[PDB]
Amino acid sequence: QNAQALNTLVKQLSSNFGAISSVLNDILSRLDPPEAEVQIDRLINGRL
Amino acid sequence: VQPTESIVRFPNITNLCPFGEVFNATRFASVYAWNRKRISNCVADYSVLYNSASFSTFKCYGVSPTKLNDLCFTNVYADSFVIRGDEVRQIAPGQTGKIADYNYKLPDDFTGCVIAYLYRLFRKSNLKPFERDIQSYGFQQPYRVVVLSFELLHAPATVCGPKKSTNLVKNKCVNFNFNGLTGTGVLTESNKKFLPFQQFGRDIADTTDAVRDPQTLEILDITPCSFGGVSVITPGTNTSNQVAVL
Amino acid sequence: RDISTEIYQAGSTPCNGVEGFNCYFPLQSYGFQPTNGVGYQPYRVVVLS
Amino acid sequence: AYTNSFTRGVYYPDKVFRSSVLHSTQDLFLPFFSNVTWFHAIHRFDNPVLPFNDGVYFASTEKSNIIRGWIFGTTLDSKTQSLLIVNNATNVVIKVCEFQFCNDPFLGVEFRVYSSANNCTFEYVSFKNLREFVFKNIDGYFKIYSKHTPINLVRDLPQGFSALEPLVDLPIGINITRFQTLLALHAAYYVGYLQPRTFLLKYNENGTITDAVDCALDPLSETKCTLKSFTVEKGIYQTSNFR
Ligand SMILES: *[C@@H]1O[C@H](CO)[C@@H](O[C@@H]2O[C@H](CO)[C@@H](O)[C@H](O)[C@H]2NC(C)=O)[C@H](O)[C@H]1NC(C)=O
Ligand SMILES: *[C@@H]1O[C@H](CO)[C@@H](O)[C@H](O)[C@H]1NC(C)=O
Ligand SMILES: *[C@@H]1O[C@H](CO)[C@@H](O)[C@H](O)[C@H]1NC(C)=O
Ligand SMILES: *[C@@H]1O[C@H](CO)[C@@H](O)[C@H](O)[C@H]1NC(C)=O
Ligand SMILES: *[C@@H]1O[C@H](CO)[C@@H](O)[C@H](O)[C@H]1NC(C)=O
Ligand SMILES: *[C@@H]1O[C@H](CO)[C@@H](O)[C@H](O)[C@H]1NC(C)=O
Ligand SMILES: *[C@@H]1O[C@H](CO)[C@@H](O)[C@H](O)[C@H]1NC(C)=O
Repeated sequence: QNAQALNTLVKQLSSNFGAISSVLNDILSRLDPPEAEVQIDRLINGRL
Repeated sequence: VQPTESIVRFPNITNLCPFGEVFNATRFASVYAWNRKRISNCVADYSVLYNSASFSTFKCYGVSPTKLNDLCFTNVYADSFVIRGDEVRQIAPGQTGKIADYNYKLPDDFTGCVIAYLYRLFRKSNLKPFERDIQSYGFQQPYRVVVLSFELLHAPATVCGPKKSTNLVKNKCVNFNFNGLTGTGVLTESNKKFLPFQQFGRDIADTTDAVRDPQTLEILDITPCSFGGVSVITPGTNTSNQVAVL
Repeated sequence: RDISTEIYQAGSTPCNGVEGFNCYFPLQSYGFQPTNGVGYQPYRVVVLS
Repeated sequence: AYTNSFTRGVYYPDKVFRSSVLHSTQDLFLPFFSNVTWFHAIHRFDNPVLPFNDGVYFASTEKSNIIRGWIFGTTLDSKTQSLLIVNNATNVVIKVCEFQFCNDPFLGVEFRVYSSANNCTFEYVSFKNLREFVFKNIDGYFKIYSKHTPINLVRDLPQGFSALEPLVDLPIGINITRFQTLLALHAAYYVGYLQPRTFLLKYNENGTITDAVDCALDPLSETKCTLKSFTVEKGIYQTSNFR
């Protein structure tokens, strides 16, 4: 059970939660701040 | 542990597109019979043309010569024709006159760089952008001008500017960006064996584990830099002020 | 707010205070005329912070 | 005129090395045990233009190398650029051109495949045996996989497992709807179609795909996919869904 829970928590990092990308660097490079900060906010909420 | 040095490595920027076929050739066609040159399947290195000496003008429209090395486009056209010095302004978005409305009309929304001969004096309709609908002018000065029209479509793009696939590149103990791979960690020579078409390795957690050197096709293990919490050991302050950390 | 008129250099060859290849004077004079289009007409803009 | 696929149609879906693991992926693959139409193009000739859909599986067995290539395009007319793959005895001919094909293309061994061309964009030059290929065009990229292995049965595809390896990821950007095989004449092959299905892939210590499981064949396969294992113990399990 402990290993299953840890694996689920680790695998949750790859989701998009509705954002453009699951990598912060791609969001930073592909967009300007006034929307990159919104996408990062979405990702932050999901991981919290 | 913070990264020490960032030796980010990318292979040689090869091959080189034949810019010299137009920018550096010996023959330029007439303005009313201009030749459009199609550029594809090559690395468009604009530094050589931007830094080339003996250029009368170097005019960019919506682009930057230092930036064009980092733009990838599907199709790029190299318009080459002979024009005189006084009418060199006719190759411009929205400019009017004999040459633009009769010989070579540049789009009012043109994007690219213009770097620098028969007069048509009678027309029935103004020429469209990049239109060639075919009075003799005697050169008793001529200016060889090349127009770089950058067109991007939904097709895959073939002319960017940077290295393509297969060149020389190195690796060190770095922070450790190579090619499309990023992130910090220490690199160690690996005994793993990749298939010839395999470039990455991944753990059960879908995390990057090993990477193959693009030049000398060897595989390196990726071990991340150390980290951990810090704790402070102390008796009561009413006994001493000494501490020990772990 | 920067108030300077140094000849900009886009190349590696120093300008030495003159325009030329890769050398530009940063400022361009506004061509304000009564014959200009609406989008090129001068506009008095006030910013309050 | 019908043979069944068995365990054919597995290709490496990426270029990542994974060792001694089990991985689940969702991509276009040839369905298991879905029967494959066996064509005899010429024996009375039928060498028609077949739709491409979302991808096409292809395989054949020949020693004289009668099939020399394939033709791809939307209208198969010079009005729009089309792709032409020709395999010479010396090299490979790949074209992307506004190409005016004929009503019966063939490699006269004359060139009556076409009559003219208007534009040209891309040009590239580089027993009892079965050569197996997978063709797909996604996001304007033409992708081809290959694998060669001997056989002992002619009329039907022998059973077995061996994954196909990536060959070319060509960035052209052509609209595609139909295709037709190109042959040299002075004819036995197969046509399979790809569907979006989920599969389990087994990797050995060398990173070689050695087994697979289709997740929609039967309830046992569903249980195997759910449990992420090739072995299922006694009990009851839930692949729950509804109709
Ligand atoms: C898969 O990995 C195994 C590792 O044990 C390979 O077995 C050895 O392979 C090497 C060459 O790669 C041979 O020199 C050894 O003799 C093999 N071991 C034994 C006990 O014979 C195996 O060859 C690998 N298979 C593939 C297809 O790469
Ligand atoms: C290629 O890279 C090597 C680095 O070893 C360098 O010496 C050489 O000048 C480079 N050549 C080109 C054309 O980039
Ligand atoms: C390109 O320019 C160089 C001078 O740097 C010259 O030697 C060469 O002949 C030119 N190439 C062509 C094709 O004109
Ligand atoms: C420490 O000792 C002093 C007197 O010796 C006392 O006033 C203080 O409250 C003590 N504090 C603690 C944390 O024990
Ligand atoms: C399998 O065979 C049936 C008839 O036996 C046919 O209707 C079906 O289309 C075949 N499946 C294919 C060709 O994928
Ligand atoms: C290619 O097609 C274009 C139309 O998009 C046409 O203008 C051009 O002349 C063609 N190239 C030829 C015929 O060589
Ligand atoms: C052509 O391809 C594009 C995208 O690849 C698609 O949107 C369009 O519907 C296609 N048109 C035809 C006629 O196939």
